[PDB]
Amino acid sequence: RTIVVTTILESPYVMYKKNHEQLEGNERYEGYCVDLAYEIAKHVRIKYKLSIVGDGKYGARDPETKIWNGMVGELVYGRADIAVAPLTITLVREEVIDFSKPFMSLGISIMIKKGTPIESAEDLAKQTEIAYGTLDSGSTKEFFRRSKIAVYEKMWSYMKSAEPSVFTKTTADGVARVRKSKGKFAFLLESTMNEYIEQRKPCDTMKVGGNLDSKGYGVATPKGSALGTPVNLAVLKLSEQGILDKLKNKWWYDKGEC
Ligand SMILES: N[C@@H](CCC(=O)O)C(=O)O
Ligand SMILES: [Zn+2]
Repeated sequence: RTIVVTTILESPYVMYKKNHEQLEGNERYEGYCVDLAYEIAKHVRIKYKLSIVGDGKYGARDPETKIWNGMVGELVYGRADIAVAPLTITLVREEVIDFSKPFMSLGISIMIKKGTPIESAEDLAKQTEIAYGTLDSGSTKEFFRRSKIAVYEKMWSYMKSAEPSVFTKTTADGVARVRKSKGKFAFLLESTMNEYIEQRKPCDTMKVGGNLDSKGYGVATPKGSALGTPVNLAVLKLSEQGILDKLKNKWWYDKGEC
């Protein structure tokens, strides 16, 4: 009866509450997706348990083993019933799991340490003094790997062979690297994460230029799952009732600091 909700520790979607070590189950976490899961469960009328994905990855298929990892994998192999996280709706994922309509709209963006002489993707691509990377094994890395647009093809060419590696295991590592590189490192991440970090102390980063693409995050369920329909309708109702807007403001700006 209790459905398993796989998710990921990514701020401000899912974070450990101040005194998580003193708590258990769902009470250990807080964040946009923790609230979203609560609201969805309320409309779908289900009991659930949040589960942080073991490998801490979003989801990608190994070209060799063909095995899916991350949250996508938890769904594909039946270990999770639903995924409530900033999981990007992509073609390859849509082929193996189901997605609700978007609960958040975003695009790939550029994060720089304030003062960095960069204003666009073209600016990064035409130079090598400033290094740049992305989260490893996510939709952003795939974007550059698959792009047929000149400027992005140039960027992938650089990152693909960059040494040391410019692909971080977590968004947090990417941000830390930007903050510690004195402006010699820029990070490619989704606007949502970018906008959030920009509102947090030391307030030393900022999003520059427009987004590289336009897409969205969706709540995922195993392909053909009976929860897909109810979850989709729940997402649309939350959207139309302004709750998604309320949650975004709550976790991004109301708790602003810059
Ligand atoms: N939202 C992305 C992860 C973040 C990123 O790749 O920038 C995904 O679902 O893979
Ligand atoms: Zn702790």
